Amino acid sequence: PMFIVNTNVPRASVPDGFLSELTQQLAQATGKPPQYIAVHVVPDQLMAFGGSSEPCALCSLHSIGKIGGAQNRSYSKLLCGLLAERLRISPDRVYINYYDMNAANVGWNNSTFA
Amino acid sequence: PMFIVNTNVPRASVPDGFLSELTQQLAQATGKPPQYIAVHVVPDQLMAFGGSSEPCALCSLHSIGKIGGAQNRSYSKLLCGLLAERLRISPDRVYINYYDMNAANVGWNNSTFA
Amino acid sequence: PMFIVNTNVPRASVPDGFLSELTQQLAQATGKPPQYIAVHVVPDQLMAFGGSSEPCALCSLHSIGKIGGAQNRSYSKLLCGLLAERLRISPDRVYINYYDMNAANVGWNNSTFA
Ligand SMILES: Oc1ccc(-n2cc(-c3ccc4ccccc4n3)nn2)cc1
Repeated sequence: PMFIVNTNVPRASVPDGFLSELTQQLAQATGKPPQYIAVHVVPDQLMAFGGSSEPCALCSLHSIGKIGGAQNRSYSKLLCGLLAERLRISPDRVYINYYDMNAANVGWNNSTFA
Repeated sequence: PMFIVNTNVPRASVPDGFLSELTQQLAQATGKPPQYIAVHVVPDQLMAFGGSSEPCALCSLHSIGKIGGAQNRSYSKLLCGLLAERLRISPDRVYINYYDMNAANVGWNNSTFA
Repeated sequence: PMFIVNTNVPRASVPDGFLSELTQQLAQATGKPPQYIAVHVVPDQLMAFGGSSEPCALCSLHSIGKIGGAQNRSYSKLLCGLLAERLRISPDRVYINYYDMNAANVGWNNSTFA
């Protein structure tokens, strides 16, 4: 799986240990082993949410399965949670895009997962 | 909705109020309220369009509904217009990807839209 | 077509010509004239793959058609090769998402491809 965060929060306010935490928490929630999880944090970004430049987050989670209504509800509770706890962003200023990828449309190790 | 502009144009060339104007303009066009539109500009990027590194842009608009043939056509006139006027980028060096999101696949405020 | 790669490899590890080379190789592979190919490389990124900060990369390829099982396998082999040969990234630390875009959902030059 693949989680990307884009946030107007400056790099300094991102803790050490944050990528490891995202990695272990997403592994636990998706059931995918940590070895297959990728995280990408993008601080210091030039973004607004609803006209205002208070702290915010634009994110995405791509996964081959383990995507759907109840799972996405759960994932968003877990992620908004970490973004609030660790980056002090308020959940109503977070948007997450969820992608259920087909194995044929994901490339890895010179080939695809199909 | 979620709007991102990646561009090779440098930061100093992005006018102040560009985010505001995008927020306000995407609101009118989509019919979505300004307060839920989130915008994101990424300037000073290493990119090429057509082999060339003359000014160019790659955008994306994610949205639950309001994504369709005529709407997208309307949005592209609107967003190219703005990119040309304010960033001095030629429209024929702009790609916009439109994504119509299912509500269950968009997280916000500890849950999803579904 | 549109190729984006984000990597925690430094700006200086990216050799000159890389964008041009991607543009050309993607023109051949996609069967599209380079006039329509856009590439975008994002070095220095804060990211992790399998919870490790060794070199890695997260890419995507967006195209109106030209996306499918046998083709994606061929893209991956081509693109993982360029990312190994030019950025010293191990192919088992590259993920590439492929997206088959509908003409109507891609904007360019004040309009859509529809
Ligand atoms: O990445 C995404 C995808 C979709 C959206 N999205 C938000 C909304 C939304 C939010 C609030 C609204 C309030 C009134 C009417 C429509 C509204 N639509 N629609 N699409 C946001 C981020």
